[PDB]
Amino acid sequence: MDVRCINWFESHGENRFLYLKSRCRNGETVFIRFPHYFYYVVTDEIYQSLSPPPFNARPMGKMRTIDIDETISYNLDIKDRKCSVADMWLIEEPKKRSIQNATMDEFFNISWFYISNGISPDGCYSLDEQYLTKINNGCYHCDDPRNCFAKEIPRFDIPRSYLFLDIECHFDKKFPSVFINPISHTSYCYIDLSGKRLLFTLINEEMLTEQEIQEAVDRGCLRIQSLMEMDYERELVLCSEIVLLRIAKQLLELTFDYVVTFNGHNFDLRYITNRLELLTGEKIIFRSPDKKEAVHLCIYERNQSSHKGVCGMANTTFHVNNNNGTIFFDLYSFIQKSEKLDSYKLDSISKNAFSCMGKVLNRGVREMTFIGDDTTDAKGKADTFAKVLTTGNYVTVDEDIICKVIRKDILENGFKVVLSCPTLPNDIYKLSFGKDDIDLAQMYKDYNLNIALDMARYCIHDACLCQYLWEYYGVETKTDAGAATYVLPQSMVFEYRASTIIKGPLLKLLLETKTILVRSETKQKFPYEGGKVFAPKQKMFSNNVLIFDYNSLYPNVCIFGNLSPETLVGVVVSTNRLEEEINNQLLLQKYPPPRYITVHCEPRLPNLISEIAIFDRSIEGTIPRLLRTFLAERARYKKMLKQATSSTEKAIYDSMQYTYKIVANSVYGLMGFRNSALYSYASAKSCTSIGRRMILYLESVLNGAELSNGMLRFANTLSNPFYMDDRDINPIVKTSLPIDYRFRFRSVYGDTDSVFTEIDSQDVDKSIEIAKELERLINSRVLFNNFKIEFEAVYKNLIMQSKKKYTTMKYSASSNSKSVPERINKGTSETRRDVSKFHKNMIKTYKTRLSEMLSEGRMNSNQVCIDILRSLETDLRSEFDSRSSPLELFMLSRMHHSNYKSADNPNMYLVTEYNKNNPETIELGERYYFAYICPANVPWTKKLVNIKTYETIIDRSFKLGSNQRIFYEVYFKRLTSEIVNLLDNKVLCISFFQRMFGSRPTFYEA
Amino acid sequence: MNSVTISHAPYTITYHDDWEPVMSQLVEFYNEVASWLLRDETSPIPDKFFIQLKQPLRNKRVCVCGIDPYPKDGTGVPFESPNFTKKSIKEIASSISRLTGVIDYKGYNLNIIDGVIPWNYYLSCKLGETKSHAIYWDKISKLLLQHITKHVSVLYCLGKTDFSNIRAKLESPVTTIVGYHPAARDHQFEKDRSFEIINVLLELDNKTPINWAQGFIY
Amino acid sequence: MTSSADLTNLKELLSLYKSLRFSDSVAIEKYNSLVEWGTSTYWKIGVQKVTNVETSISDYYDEVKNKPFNIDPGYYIFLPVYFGSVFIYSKGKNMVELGSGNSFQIPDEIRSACNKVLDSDNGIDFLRFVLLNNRWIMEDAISKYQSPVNIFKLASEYGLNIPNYLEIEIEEDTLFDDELYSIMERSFDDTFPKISISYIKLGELKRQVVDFFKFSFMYIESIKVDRIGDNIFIPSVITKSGKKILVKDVDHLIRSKVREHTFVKVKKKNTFSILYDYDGNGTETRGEVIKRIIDTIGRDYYVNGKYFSKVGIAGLKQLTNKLDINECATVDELVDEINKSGTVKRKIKNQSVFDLSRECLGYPEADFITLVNNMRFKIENCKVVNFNIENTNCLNNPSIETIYGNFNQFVSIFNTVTDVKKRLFE
Amino acid sequence: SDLKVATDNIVKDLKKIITRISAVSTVLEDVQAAGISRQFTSMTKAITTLSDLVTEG
Amino acid sequence: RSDLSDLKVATDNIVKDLKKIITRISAVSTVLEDVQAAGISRQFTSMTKAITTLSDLVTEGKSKVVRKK
Amino acid sequence: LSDLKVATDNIVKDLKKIITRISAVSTVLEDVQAAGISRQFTSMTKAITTLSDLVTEGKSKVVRK
Amino acid sequence: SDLKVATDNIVKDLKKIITRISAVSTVLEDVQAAGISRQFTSMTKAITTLSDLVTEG
DNA sequence: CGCGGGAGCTATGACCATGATTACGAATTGC
DNA sequence: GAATAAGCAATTCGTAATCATGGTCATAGCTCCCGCG
Ligand SMILES: Cc1cn([C@H]2CC[C@@H](COP(=O)(O)OP(=O)(O)OP(=O)(O)O)O2)c(=O)[nH]c1=O
Ligand SMILES: [Mg+2]
Repeated sequence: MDVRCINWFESHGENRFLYLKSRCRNGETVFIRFPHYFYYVVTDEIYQSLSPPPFNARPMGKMRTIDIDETISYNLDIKDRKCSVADMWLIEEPKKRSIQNATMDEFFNISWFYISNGISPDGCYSLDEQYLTKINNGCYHCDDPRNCFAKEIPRFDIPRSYLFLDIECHFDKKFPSVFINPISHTSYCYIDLSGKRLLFTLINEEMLTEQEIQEAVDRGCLRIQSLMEMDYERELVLCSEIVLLRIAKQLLELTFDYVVTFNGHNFDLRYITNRLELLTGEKIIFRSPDKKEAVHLCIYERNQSSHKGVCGMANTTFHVNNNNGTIFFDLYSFIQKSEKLDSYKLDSISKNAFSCMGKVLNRGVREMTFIGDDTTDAKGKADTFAKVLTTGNYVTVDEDIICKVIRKDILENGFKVVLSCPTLPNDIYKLSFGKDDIDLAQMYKDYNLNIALDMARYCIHDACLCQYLWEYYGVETKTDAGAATYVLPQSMVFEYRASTIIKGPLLKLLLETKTILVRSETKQKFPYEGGKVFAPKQKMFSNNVLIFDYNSLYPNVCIFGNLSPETLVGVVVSTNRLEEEINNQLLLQKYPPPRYITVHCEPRLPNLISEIAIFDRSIEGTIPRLLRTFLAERARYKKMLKQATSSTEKAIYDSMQYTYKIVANSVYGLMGFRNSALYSYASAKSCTSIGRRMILYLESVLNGAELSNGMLRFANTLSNPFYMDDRDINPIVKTSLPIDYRFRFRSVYGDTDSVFTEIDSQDVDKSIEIAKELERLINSRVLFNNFKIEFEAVYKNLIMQSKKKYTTMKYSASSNSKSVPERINKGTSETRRDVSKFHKNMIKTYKTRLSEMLSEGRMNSNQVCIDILRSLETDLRSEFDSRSSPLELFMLSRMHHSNYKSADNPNMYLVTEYNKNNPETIELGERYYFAYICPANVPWTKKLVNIKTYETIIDRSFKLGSNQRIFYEVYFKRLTSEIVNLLDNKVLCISFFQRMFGSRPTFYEA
Repeated sequence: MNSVTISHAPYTITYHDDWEPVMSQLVEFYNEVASWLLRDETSPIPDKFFIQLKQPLRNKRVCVCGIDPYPKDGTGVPFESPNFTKKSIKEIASSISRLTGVIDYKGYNLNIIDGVIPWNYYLSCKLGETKSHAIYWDKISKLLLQHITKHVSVLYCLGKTDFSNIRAKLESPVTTIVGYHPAARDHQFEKDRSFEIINVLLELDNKTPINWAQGFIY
Repeated sequence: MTSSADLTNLKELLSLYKSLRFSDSVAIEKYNSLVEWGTSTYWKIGVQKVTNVETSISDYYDEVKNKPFNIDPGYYIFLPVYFGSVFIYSKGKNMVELGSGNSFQIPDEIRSACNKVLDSDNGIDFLRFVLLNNRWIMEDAISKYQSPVNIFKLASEYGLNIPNYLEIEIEEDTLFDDELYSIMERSFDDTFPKISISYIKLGELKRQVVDFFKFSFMYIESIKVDRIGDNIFIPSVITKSGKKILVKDVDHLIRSKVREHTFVKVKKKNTFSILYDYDGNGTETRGEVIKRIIDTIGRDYYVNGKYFSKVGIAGLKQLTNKLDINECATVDELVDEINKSGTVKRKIKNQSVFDLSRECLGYPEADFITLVNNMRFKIENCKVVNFNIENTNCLNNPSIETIYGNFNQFVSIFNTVTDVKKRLFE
Repeated sequence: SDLKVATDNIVKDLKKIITRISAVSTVLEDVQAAGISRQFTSMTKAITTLSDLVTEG
Repeated sequence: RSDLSDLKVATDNIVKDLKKIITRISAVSTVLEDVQAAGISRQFTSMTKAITTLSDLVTEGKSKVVRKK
Repeated sequence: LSDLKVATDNIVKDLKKIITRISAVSTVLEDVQAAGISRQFTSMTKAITTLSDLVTEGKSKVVRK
Repeated sequence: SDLKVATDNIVKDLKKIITRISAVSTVLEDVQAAGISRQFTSMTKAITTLSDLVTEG
C-alpha cells in the first residue's frame, strides 16, 4: 500500500499520539496514527533497575558512551576520555518519566520515532496493511512502525492540495481593529486534489447599497445568502460578513496539505477567527484524523529568545494550533528567516522576487508597452513575471516609478504588458511588483463599487502572490529537503533554528556510529579567535583579481582534523614557555603526526601562553560524519543547481545549497555555542585555528607567485602546515597553459577562506583560464585530503573600502569577455539595510562618477576631491532646500527585538512608544521602517546631539506633515563620511566636514 | 481615588492614583472591546472588572499573576473565594501552609497581604470557559501588567502554557517567576518552591520580604 | 525558575551577595555566574554582576576613636589587633587580603584547620587573620550568634596560633586612658607586635577598634632584612637612634616609598614602632622604588609576595625542606623515601614539576612566569640542557633578574624533580 | 666676586633645603605639599627673572 | 632628628628658610639689575652656568612633590 | 605741574622701590657674610656716612612744621 | 668690586632725589609730608640696620 | 618709632564648560 | 495543565564615560598704604 509522507504531526492532550498525513498514488489521503512515546536511553544496569518496568524496550546494541568534557591538562598525563561501552536500551514511555542518569536526552521524541523505526520523514513507503488497523474513514493506526515502514519505495508525485489566501480589512484609522472594523475582501486560491486552481474573491456586501449590490450582480458577480449557496467557481462573490467568515471557516476547516498566507497568522487568520467569534460566535474547529479530539484556531505566539548578550526575546513567529495535519504556512516568517531585505512586507518581497528586465515595444503618451522574454532577461524570469502578471495590477518600472497595468497578454515564453507609464528614454527597464500608487484608507472613505472591484483585484493578487512566492522560493521542495535531511516533520522543518535541525541526522549518526555523548562538568565559555581577515593592500584595483574560495572551509577543517567533542584526546595548556617546550617535545614523541593532529591555538585564559588540542584521526568523529552528511546534501543540490535551466529552479537550488552551507557552518557554530549539546570549545577553536592556517597557507603560496615559460612557481613551499605528508612540496608545478604566459600573482585581500589573487593581466578570458589552471593546480598539488578551493569569479574594478567592504564587477567562471559583468556589492552602503535609499543612490552615482574621472586620468586628485565635494555640497543643499526626494528615499530599517543590555534602550523605547500610540504593533523580529524626522522650522544643525530622539517609525500610512521634515543632517553626515572615506585627501575633507557638519570625520586606516 | 466615565459596561471605573498614567489608554481599548465583551455572560459581573484598579501600587512589590478569573463565581479579586471551593486558591493555601506551618485556616486571600497585588492577566472570561476573553483583554492586559511591573519588584505567574509569552507581552524587564498553575497535573505545584523564591528574590532586590501568613483567614 | 534546586541556588546567590566585600575572586566569579543564571532565568534581578569589588570589612568595624573615652558597663572581650596583613577567610574558603582581593597561598595544615573551623559553624561570616613573620594568627572571629572566644578555643584545639583572649568585667564608667591601654597590652603578654586593641560586647555587634598612638616622624638610617624562614626575609627599617620600625610587607615598603635618609610616617606605641599604611608622595614609580630597595639591600634578594627571598646554591636540602621530609643526599634514596611516604607521594602526583621546582626555591608565581615566558629552552629528555633569554625588558625588574641569576640552580632542582617524577610513576 | 660667593652660598643653602625636601616629601600632606609647591613656583619666578637679567642685560 | 613628630613646625621652618632663600635670590637679582643699569661691563657665562645648575636643582626638588594621583 | 599729586605719587612709588633695594642690599650683605669670605667695608662705611649725612639734612629740610 | 660702583650709582640717585626735593619742596602739604617723613624714618631704620651689619664685623 | 587694620595685586589650586578621545553597545554583514 | 538557542571579524553610527584644554572663581601669599599710640 504505497504512500508518500506529506506531514507528521502530534496530538496534544488526552493520549499522546503521533499522526502522519500521507497520500497514495490515486490521490486519496491516508492518515496513520502512532502511539507517541517519550524516548529515553539508559545503560544495561539502569534498564534493569527502573523501579516500574518500561512500557516498551528495544535493544540498542553495545553502544559507547563518551564523556565530552573539555578539561585542560598542563602536562601530557592526559587521562583517557571516559568511554563506557555498554549494551543500551530504548525506553518507550507513554508519559514523561524522570530517569536518573538517562542519556541522549537532548534529542526529541519525534526524531527518536523516526530513526529507531527507520522512517524517513520525506519518504515513500509501502505500508503493511496487517500492521495497520482502521480507526475511521481515511485514518489508520500503526502499533509497529519498524515492520510497517520497512519497504522504502522510490519517490512518486502526489496531487498536493493548497489554500493560498489573503484578506483585506476596512480601516478608517491607521490599522484595522477587529472589534470596530469589518472585513472588506477575502481572496482564496483553492487548489484542490484534482489540480484545479480556483481564484475567487469574497466581497462584503454590507459595505455596498442595494442598488450598488444589484449593479455588482449585473456586472457578473454572484450573490449568495448562506454557506450552501456558495459557488467556488465564481471568481467574484458578494455576501455578508457572516457568510464570508463562514466560508473562511469552511475553507480553513478543510484538511488541506498547505494553507499558505503572507503575515496571515499574525493578521489574516487571526482576524478571521476574531471576527468570526465576534459576529456569530463560531470557531474554526480543527479535527484530529481519528476525530478523538478537536481544537479551535488560536494563533499561539511563539517567541525566539536570542542566544547572545542578555539572551533577550529576539524574534516572534505566529503559528496555528491545528491537529488536522494541514501545514498552515506563514510566508512572512519564512522569508524573514531566509531572505535579507529592507522590508518584509509583501510589496518589498514581490519587489525583490518578481523583478524582470523588459524592453519597450510601443511608446505612447501615457501607455508604454513592455515585453519580456528569454532574450531580455534570464530564462524563466519572464515566465514567472507573466505568471505573477496573470493576477497583477501594478508593475513598478525601474525602482521609483509605479505603473498600473492596462492590458496584459500572457505569451508562450514570457509576458507583454501595457502600463500607465510616462515617456522614458531608455529601451530596456527593470520591471517588478513593488509598491502601489494607492492610499488605502482614503479610498476606503469614498468606498464605492469600482473601489470594491479594484480591491478585489488587489486582494486576489495578494492571495495568488502567496502562491507565486510559494513556487518562487520552492517551499515544497525546501520542505521535502528539510524533512529528508534534518529528520523533522514537514510542519517542523522551518520553525526551528540550527540546533533542532542538527539533532535529527546527529541522532542518525549516533545510532549508526554507536556513540553517546554525555557531560559531567559544566561547560565553560571563553572568547576564541575566528577567521583571518586580511587588510586590503590598496583601495582601488584597475587590475584583475582572481577569487579562490575553499569549498566549505570550516566543515572540511572539521572533517580533516577530526574535530569533534569526542575525538578530542586532550587540551594541553602551558602558563610558561618551559612546560610549553616540554609539552611540545612530548607532543611530537607521544602523539604521531598522521594519527593525531596537534592544533596550536591562542589561549583560552590570559595566564596560559599556549593551548594545543589533540584530535584522534583514527575513528571518524561525530562532527566530521555529520559534516560529511551535510556536504553530501549540499553537493547534491549544487549538482541540481548546475543542472537547472530556468531561473526559478536555479534560485531554489541555490537557496537550498546555501541552506545546507549554513547548516554545515552551524555544525561548527554549535561547537562554539556554550548552550549546545555539541559544545566543544577546543574543537571550534581548533576549527578556526586550522582554518586560519589554511588561509595563511593559501595566501603564502599565492602572494609572490609567478607563472613564467608555462611553469608556475609558488613563493613558499607546498608544505602541509600541520605535519609531514607523502605528497610533493615542490612549488615548481607543471601547468597546461601556453608557454608565452608570463604573469605574476599577489594576494591583495583575504576574507576568511576567500583569497583575492591580483593577476597583472587585465584580460577577462586570460584571467579566467589562468585562474582555472590555478584552481586545478592548487587542488591537485597545494591542497590535501578534503580541502578543495573553487575559483568563484574574476572581480574587475575592485573598489575595496575596507575589510569585508568592496565593490566590483564580477566575471564568473562560466562567463567570458562577452558576458555581462555582475555588480557585486559586499557589505557596502548598497547592501546595508540601515542605509537609506538616498544614500545608496547617491553613493552609486558618485562611485560611477569617481570611476569615470579616475579612468580619465588627465587631472589631479586634489581637484578630484574639490570637484566631487563641490558637487556633493550642491546636491545636498539642493536636497535640503527643494526636498523633492520623498520619504521613501530616506527610510532606514532595523529589526525589533528585546535583546538589549539596557532596559532603557532608545530603539526599544521607540518601538514601545509606537506600539502604544498606534494600532500597528511591531512584533519581535519584525523589520520596521524608521526615519529621522524633525520639525521643519529647525535650521541646519552643526553641533548634533540626541540623534536617536529624532527617529520616527514610518509605516505605509505615514505622511510627512507640513510642520514635519526629514532630518537630512544625519543622512548627509553618513553619506559625506562614506564619500570622504572614498575620496582620501584628509585635510580638505576635515575642512569641508567642519564647515558643513562641525565635526571631525572618521577616516578608515588600512 | 480618581474615577473616569466610560460609554458602557460598568459605566464608571474607580482607580487608585498610581494607576493614572495607563487610564486613558485603558478607556481607549475598553470602549472598543467592551461592547463585544458584554454579550457573553462573563464569569465575574462587569462591575467587579476593575476592583483591583482601586488598589495602590507603591506598597505592592509582588505581583501574583493568574491568566484569568475562575470560569465560575468570579468575585472580581484574583485568587479570592469566600466559599473556598476553588482548587487554585486551595493549593495556593496548601503551599503557604506547607511553608509557614499555619494549617488551621478557614481560607486564604492574596489581596489582604501587604506588598502582594493579586492579578488576573485577562480581567474576565466567559462563564465556564478559560481564556475565552483573551481576545478582548490582550491590549488591556499588556498595558495594565506593564504598569504593574513598572512598580512591583517581583512578578509571579501561575502557568507555564499561559505565561510562556510573558517576556514578550511585557517589554520592561522585571523579576518574572513563571510558576506552575495549581491545577496543573503531576502535582507540580506541590513540588515547586516558588513562594520562598519570591522572598529570596525580594531580599536580592533589598526589598521587604512578603509575610505569607497575612493572607490566611481564620 | 521554580524548583527546589533553583531556590537553593538563589539562597547561595543571596548569601554571596551579603558577603561581596568578604569573598575571594573565585566566589566573586561564582556570584557572577549566579547573577547570570538569575538574569537568564528570572529576567531582571536586583543584583548585578560585579567587576571590581573593594575588599573592606569596615561595615562590621566601627570608626577608630583615637582618643580616651568612657567605657560603658558590661561584658568585654578585648582582642589584640596585630601589625601584619589583615586576611579574612570567607565561605569561599580561600584567604582574602583587605584592599586587594587576591587569594594568597598558605600552608595546607592551616587551610585544613580553617576548613574544620568553618565546618564547625556556618554562622561565622569570616575569620580575621594576621600575616606577620609568616605565621598565621587569628585576629578575630566574627559570627552572628556565637562569642569569638569559643572559636578561639575551638581553633586552639586544631593548632592555629591563637592570641591571649581576655574577658574583663566592667561595672562602672571607667575612663580608657593610655595607661590602662598599656596595662591591657601587657596583660595580653605577647611578643607579637600589636597596633591596637578591639573589644566586643557580650550581646551587641559592631566591634570598635581603639588605638592610642602618636603620629611620629623619625629619620631613617637603613633598611635591614631579618630571616623569618628557610628563604624568606621580613622587611625592617631602622632609625639613626637604633629604634626598629616594623614593616608589614614588602608592599608596605613600596607603598610607603621608603628609602634611606628620609623621614617616614611611623605610629609610635608603648613598645613597638609601627609604620603607617600610607601612599608615598615622592612620585617615584613602583619599579624604580623596587630597584632602589634591592640596590640598597642587595641583588641576591627578590620580592616574593610579602617578603624578600634569598638566592644561592640550591640542591637537595631545600627540596627536602619543601617536601618536609628527611634529608637525602642522592636521587635514589630520595625516591625510595618518597615511596615510603604515601602522602608526599600523592602530593608529588597532584603537583607538577614546574610548580614543585618553583615552590622549592621560593620563587613567586607571576614574576617567574613572566621571566620564563621571555627566554628560550633547548630541552633534551624533559631536562633543561641549555637556556637563552630573548627579551631583556623583563631583566629591568630586579626580582626577575635575581631569579634569572639563580636560574642555573633552578635548572638543577628542576632536573632533580624531573628524575624523581620519572622514576616514581614511569 | 661677592656676587659669585653669594650665589655659591645660595646654591649650598638651597641644596641643604632640597635635601630636607627629599627627606620629608615622601610623607607630606596635600596642603603643605601645595604650599611648598607654591614656594617652588616663586623660586622658578625668581630664577627666570635672574635669567632675564643675565640674558637681556 | 631625634624622635620628631607632627611635621607642620618642620614644614613652617622649611617654608621660612625657603622664604629667606627667595629674598636672597631676589636681592641678588635686583642688585644685579642695579649694577647692570650702572653701566659696568660684566661677563656672566659662569653666572649663567650657575643659574642653569640652580634651575636643575630646583626642578629636581620640584618633581617629587607637586603631582597628586 | 598742577596740584602736586603726580609728584607725590611718583615719590611714593620710587621710595618703596628704594626701601626694597636697601633691604636687598642688606640681605645680600648678610648672604656674603654668612658665606664665610673675609671682606672689608671701609669704603662703604664712608659711603653710608655721607649718604646718611645728606639724607639727614634732607629730613631736616622736608618737615612740614 | 661691583658693590662699590653700585653704591656710587645709589649715591648719584639720592643726589638727584635730594636736588629735586630742594627744587620742589617750597610747598609739600601736610599729609604727604607726614607720609614721606615716616618713609624717611623707616629708611633711617633700614640704614641703621645696614650700619649694624657693616660694623658687626 | 613701631605694629595693627585694610586694600589692591598676583598667582594658584580647584571647579566647571566645551570639545575631542575612547569604550561600548547595536545593527549589519561577511564570512 | 505542560510540553530552544550556530561561531567570530569587522565596520559604522550613536550614546555615554573620560580626559585635554581653556575660562573662571575662591583663596593664600604678599606687599604696600595708612594710621594711632
Ligand atoms: C557563510 C558562513 C560562513 N561561516 C564560516 C564557515 C567557513 C568560513 C568561510 O565560509 P564562506 O562562506 O566564505 O565559504 P564556504 O562556506 O566555506 O565555502 P562554500 O561556499 O561552501 O563552497 O566562514 C560561518 O561560520 N557561518 C556562516 O554563515
Ligand atoms: Mg568557502
